[PDB]
Amino acid sequence: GTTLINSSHAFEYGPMPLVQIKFEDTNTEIPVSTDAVRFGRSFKGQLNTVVFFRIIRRNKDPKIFSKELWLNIVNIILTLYEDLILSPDIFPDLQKRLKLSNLPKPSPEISINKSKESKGLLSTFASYLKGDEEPTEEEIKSSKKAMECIKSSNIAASVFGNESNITADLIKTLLDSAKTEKNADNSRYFEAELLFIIELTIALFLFCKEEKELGKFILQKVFQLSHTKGLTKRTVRRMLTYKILLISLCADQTEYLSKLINDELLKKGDIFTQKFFATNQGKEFLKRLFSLTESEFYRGFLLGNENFWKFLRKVTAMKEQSESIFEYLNESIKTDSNILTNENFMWVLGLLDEISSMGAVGNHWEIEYKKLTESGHKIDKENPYKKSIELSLKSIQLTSHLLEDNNDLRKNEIFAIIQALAHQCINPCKQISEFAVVTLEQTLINKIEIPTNEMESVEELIEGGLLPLLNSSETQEDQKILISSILTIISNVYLHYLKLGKTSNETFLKILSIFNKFVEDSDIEKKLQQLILDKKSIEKGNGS
Repeated sequence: GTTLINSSHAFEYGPMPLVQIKFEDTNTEIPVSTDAVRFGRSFKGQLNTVVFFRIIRRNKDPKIFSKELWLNIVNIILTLYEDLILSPDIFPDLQKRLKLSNLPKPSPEISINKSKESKGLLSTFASYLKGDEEPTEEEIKSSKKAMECIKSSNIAASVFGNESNITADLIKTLLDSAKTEKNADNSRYFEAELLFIIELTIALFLFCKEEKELGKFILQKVFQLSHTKGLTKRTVRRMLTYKILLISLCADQTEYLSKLINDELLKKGDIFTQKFFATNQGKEFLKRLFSLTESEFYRGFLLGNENFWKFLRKVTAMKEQSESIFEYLNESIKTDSNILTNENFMWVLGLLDEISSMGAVGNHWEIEYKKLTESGHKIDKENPYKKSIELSLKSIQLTSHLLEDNNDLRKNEIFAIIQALAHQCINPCKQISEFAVVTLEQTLINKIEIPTNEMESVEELIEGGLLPLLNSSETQEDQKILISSILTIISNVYLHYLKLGKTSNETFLKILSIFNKFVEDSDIEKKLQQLILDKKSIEKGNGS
């Protein structure tokens, strides 16, 4: 009897299509629809609605409800939604907890703006103007009364703001009432209603988290509704945020997360574009994913996936997000230090190398830097990529520290760390290169154990470190600085580890062989003679 929900049961079939008038006096919008006008001309319907929602509000029994009653409540709520009466923003707290903002309002049909609020009668006739059908001001009066009656009712608090009506039946019927077809009749509120239903059902699930089966069902429904076609981009974005939230709330849904990562994040494209991950919302999405890296259940899968790390490499190439990725990585390494599993090393080291390779923009600034310094002039705003340069330095420091706190390496990761430090040592940036050589020297002299069963021969250390780098010196003029740094590090490491006694003169023999490989140009030869004098000095010193 609420004259809003009905069933399929004059000479013109015209159902009076929906039109909206927004006026100009203040900011007040009035929808005019067939359901709206029928509600405006039915006092009995107004009484029925107010009493029905009062009864729903007071009813302190979840079990005494029926399935048909739940369906009727949902249908009334949805009908008020589609008539532009019920405010779509039902749960502002959930939107603020995430970083979404003001669910897409169900758009009206063909709309007419009424600048003047007054009566009609003999006016605006025989002088062009007009033309639209438009409400006859009685429909306008009725629609105003309809909005007033609905606001006098407290639908939002009556149904959801009860804390006892929110049981599995409500979420189930809300999901089952969703629409999966874009009919021409309901084209104006398809995506909006999808988002509204998803958000409201997720909020109601938040109110009752200790229902595992309901969680699985709601996740399945959300995924099925998301994989549909003909959805605008913003709908896909919001549903992505909702999907990651639901995955976080549940306990063991590894397959769904795999589907999310692979299908949505890696393959979509042109949707998860550059700007999407910098909109205050992509940051929330990424923070949710990284927090999901720390959980009782979603740990082992998120470690050994290689598609998670492929996506991490994709998002760490983005200029703005690099600092956030580095902060997450650094916190994970410092706090528990268990993110580095037995097989995770190459991926995380790749992420570190990517965040340390900002020497591109470093030398981009350095171009004009050297252009103005080679002249007798002055530059004040220095290192426009100062954030990027400091990030690269912190990444190299993170690698240096990463060579520690494990103590059970396989020497493959040792070679990898040394190679990564060298590869950054090739970098154009002067500060980056200097930090790389300094930290590589420090790590080599006081961070790798010499007489360990893992690696008990410094020859292999040198030959998996500097030797592989110098074997690829085919960069023409760029080889001179790289070789000078390589040999300088070699000499320093050789001296430092000789000063601590030790044995295996094959170390000396191999270093001599490397020097012979670079014996040309005689500058390396004089360096060899100098370190030979240093060798004699160390001989005397260790003797006495």
